[PDB]
Amino acid sequence: GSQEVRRGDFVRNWQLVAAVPLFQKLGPAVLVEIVRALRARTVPAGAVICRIGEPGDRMFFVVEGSVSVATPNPVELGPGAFFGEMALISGEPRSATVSAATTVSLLSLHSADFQMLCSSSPEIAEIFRKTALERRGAAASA
Ligand SMILES: Nc1ncnc2c1ncn2[C@@H]1O[C@@H]2COP(=O)(O)O[C@H]2[C@H]1O
Repeated sequence: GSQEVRRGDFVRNWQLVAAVPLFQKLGPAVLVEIVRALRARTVPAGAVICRIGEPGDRMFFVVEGSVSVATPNPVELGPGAFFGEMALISGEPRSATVSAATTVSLLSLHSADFQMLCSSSPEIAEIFRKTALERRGAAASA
């Protein structure tokens, strides 16, 4: 364990998780366990966060900044948004390539932590499937 002046990273993650209500649906011991499982990591512009084809084994949540999807008809993502749950939702490969348009701070969640947190809250699992369906399709498939 490096850098331990006064759990500054853990404190920042607390406030970071506070920016996400999805994590608020988790109990106290769950949210605390999810916080100790999740880590805040910033991706520099041009840094690929997700690559189509690659298997998703972690989640991503934008805290500050915007992101751009790698495709012919991508979209602009902002803070308070989550992505890369479709894989952790089912296991399918990156539905599309994700690339941070600029330096944005996001949090990382373990696949095991995702299934454990989803097990804690059945609503969070439904919210994920809703986004997975929307992200996966919900327009074409239909
Ligand atoms: N149209 C879209 N808008 C926002 N996010 C998307 C869109 N399409 C795909 N994604 C995200 O790209 C991610 C690729 O990894 P996942 O499939 O696990 O989860 C996918 C979605 O969260």
